[PDB]
Amino acid sequence: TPVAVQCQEAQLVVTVHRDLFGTGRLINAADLTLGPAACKHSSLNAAHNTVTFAAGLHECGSVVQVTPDTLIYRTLINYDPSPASNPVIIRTNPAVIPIECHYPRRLVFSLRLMSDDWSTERPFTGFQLGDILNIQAEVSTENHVPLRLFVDSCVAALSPDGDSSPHYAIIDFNGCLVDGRVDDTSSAFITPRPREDVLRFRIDVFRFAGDNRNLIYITCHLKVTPADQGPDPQNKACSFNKARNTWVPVEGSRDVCNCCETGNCEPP
Amino acid sequence: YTPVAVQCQEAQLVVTVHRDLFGTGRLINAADLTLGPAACKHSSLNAAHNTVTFAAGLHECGSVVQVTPDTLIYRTLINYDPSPASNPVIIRTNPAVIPIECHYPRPTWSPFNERLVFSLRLMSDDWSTERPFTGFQLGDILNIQAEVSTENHVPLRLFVDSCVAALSPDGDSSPHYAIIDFNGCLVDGRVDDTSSAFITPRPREDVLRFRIDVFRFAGDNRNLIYITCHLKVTPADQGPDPQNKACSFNKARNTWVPVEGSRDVCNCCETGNCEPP
Amino acid sequence: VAADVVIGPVLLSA
Amino acid sequence: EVAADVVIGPVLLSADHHHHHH
Ligand SMILES: *[C@H]1O[C@H](CO)[C@H](O)[C@H](O)[C@H]1NC(C)=O
Repeated sequence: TPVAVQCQEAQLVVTVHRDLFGTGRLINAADLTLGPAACKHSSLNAAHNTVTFAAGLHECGSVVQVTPDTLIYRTLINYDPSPASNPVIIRTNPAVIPIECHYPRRLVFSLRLMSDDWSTERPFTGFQLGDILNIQAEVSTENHVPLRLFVDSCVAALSPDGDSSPHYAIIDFNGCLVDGRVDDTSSAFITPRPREDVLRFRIDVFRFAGDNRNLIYITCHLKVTPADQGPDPQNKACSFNKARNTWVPVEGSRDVCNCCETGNCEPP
Repeated sequence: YTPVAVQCQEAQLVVTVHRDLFGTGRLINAADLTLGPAACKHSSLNAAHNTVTFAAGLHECGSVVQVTPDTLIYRTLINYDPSPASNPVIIRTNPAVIPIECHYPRPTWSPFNERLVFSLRLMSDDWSTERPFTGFQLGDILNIQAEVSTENHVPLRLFVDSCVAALSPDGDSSPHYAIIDFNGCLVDGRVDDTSSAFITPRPREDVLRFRIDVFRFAGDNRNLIYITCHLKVTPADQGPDPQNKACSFNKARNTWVPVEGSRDVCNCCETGNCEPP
Repeated sequence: VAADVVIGPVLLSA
Repeated sequence: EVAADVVIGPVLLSADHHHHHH
C-alpha cells in the first residue's frame, strides 16, 4: 500500500507516498494533512518521495472508542489538491484515507455503529446517501443499581467539535429525534430497548453541503437516571412519526413528548 | 419493466419516467424531474402507476443534434434534482442524470462564393469507431474528431477556432472553460500536467483530430460536460497563418507546434492574442 | 451523571 | 468566413468525486 501507520506507545506516525495512486504522478506534500484538524506534515523524505505525519494519540481531532478489551483511535489522511490552472475545473479528485490504531486496555458510556440487523458492529466506511446509520448507545454494566440510558442530544459536524460550522442537530431538546420530524427521513429510536441501559436509533445518512471530504462526526450527550424512574420532559427518548403526525416516546406517557414540537423542553 | 421509456416521433420526443425511479421504495417528487439542460417541466403525470411525462420538440430544451452520413441523432437527458433539505447545510440525496437519445434515418461549388455540414465525434482510443458518451473517469482521454462533409465541392482544410466546455450547450454560461482559444491554440495543453494536443498528421485535410484529458467542473454534482466548438474552413492548399491554424503545446519540447505550417505561426499562442490589426 | 461521546469519522462513498 | 458552431454532449462522468486509479 501507499500508507504505512506505526502505532507507538503514545503517538502514531503515518508515512504516505506522494505517488499516492500508483500512477507515478506525485502529489504535493502540502496537499496532505492529518485528521479533521488538518495538521501539517512533520517531515519529508525527498529521496523516497514520502511525507510523514506524527501526532499524539489524542491530537488532530482523532476519535477514541473504548471497547471492553481494546482502545481504538481513528483518524484520517486528507488529500486536498491545490487549484487547477483555472479554478472552475478539477483535474485531480480529493481523497480521504482512514487511519486506525488498536491498543490493549490497561460509568463508561459508548456509541457503536451497528449493522442493520443489529447483530454486529460494522465498518465506518462504505456509506452512500440512501443508507442508514444504526447507532447503539450504551453504558457499562457496573455493579451499581439498574439504570436507564438517554441521549439528550446528538450533533453532526465535520470534526469532533460539534460547535464548529457546519453542524446539524440530529437529536435535540433532551431526547427529541428532530431529524425524524422533517423531509422524508425515517430516523427514529428503536422500540423496545434490548435493555434499559441501551438505547438504539437509526438515522438516514446525509452529508454536509460544500464538504469535499464527504465524512461526518457525530457527538452525543448521553446521561442516565435510575432504571425505575418515570420519564419526563427532561429525560425521554421521542421519535416523530409523520404518518400519524405525532411524537412517540420509547417509554412513558404520550404527553411527555409535547415539548418536542414547541422546541423547548427545559423546565423553568 | 422500463424505468425510462422514450418515443422518438416525427418532430418531437415523448419521455415517460416512473417516479419509483431508484427502487428505494420512496417515490420521487414529479417536480424534481425535468427534461434537458433547459430543465423543461413535465407535460403530464399519471397516478395509475406514478409516472411523469415530458414532451418536447426535437430541437427544444437544449437538446443536441449530431448529423452523421446516414443518421440524425438527438441527445438530451432527464434531470433528477432532489429538493434541498429543510436545513440546507446537509444533503440527503444526490442529483442524477439520465441520458436520452433519438435516432432518425437521414457541377461542383465553393462556400467562398450547397451547404457544408460540420460535425464533432467522440472516438475510441484507436480512432476506429465512435464510442459511448458515458463511462468517463478523471484520468480518461476524450478523442474528438472534427470534420466537414466532403460531397461535391472544392477541397477544404478544417480548423477549430475555439472549444469551450460548460454545463450546458451554451458555452457563455458559468461555469465554462476554454479548451481551444485564440483561433486554434489548444490552450488546455499549455498548463498543469495535461497531454491535450491536436493529432498529426491529419487523416485528410478536411478532418482534424485532438485529445483532451477529461476534467469536471468544481461544484457540479451532475457530472457532465458539453463542449461547443467553432469550426471553419479555408481552401485546402492555403498557407496557415496566425488566424487560421491548429497549434498544440508540447510540454516535452516546451514549444508550440502547428499541425501544419511554419513553426512561428503559433507564436501568438503564448502571448494570448492571435487577433489581427 | 453523563458524558459526551464522539463517533466517526463516518466516510461516505459513491 | 465559412464556419459553424457544433456542440458535442452530454458527456457523462462518474458520480464518484473521490475516484482514483487502482
Ligand atoms: C468543383 O470541385 C471539383 C472537384 O473537386 C473541381 O475542383 C471543379 O473544378 C470545381 N468546380 C468549381 C466551379 O469550383
